[PDB]
Amino acid sequence: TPTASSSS
Amino acid sequence: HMVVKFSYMWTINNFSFCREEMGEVIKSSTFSSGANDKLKWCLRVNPKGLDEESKDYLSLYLLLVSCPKSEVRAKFKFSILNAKGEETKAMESQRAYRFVQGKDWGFKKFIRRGFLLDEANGLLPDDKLTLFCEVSVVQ
Repeated sequence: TPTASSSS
Repeated sequence: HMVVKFSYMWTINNFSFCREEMGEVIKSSTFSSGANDKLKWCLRVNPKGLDEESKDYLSLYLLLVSCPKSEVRAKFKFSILNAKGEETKAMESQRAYRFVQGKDWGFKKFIRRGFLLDEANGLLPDDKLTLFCEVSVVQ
């Protein structure tokens, strides 16, 4: 399962 | 808490012609809820990933382009519309994330290029990538 992240 | 829920369908034409290298970005047009909340959003995709570790993937994010107050909390879901017009390969936030102006949240490894780019898998009808994004802003 994938987790959300931020490009910064 | 209740939400304001809205969506945007982003069609990227001639997807096989994209020349973006690793780290290069395509941004969508801005969109909003239509609820006059003064929030403006867009999507961004990196066809060859954010960085070396993700260069085998499309990286897909929701960006808060402008907002009046200090912070917005929002859930989000991204899916691909396939050749049969159905949602597939969706990824969704498991909770609301905290956005400020200029901040994005999304999935660095949204879909593997070697899968997406093989037309037989039905995700690039007419050489178009169609992404469907649903946003739920916590009130």
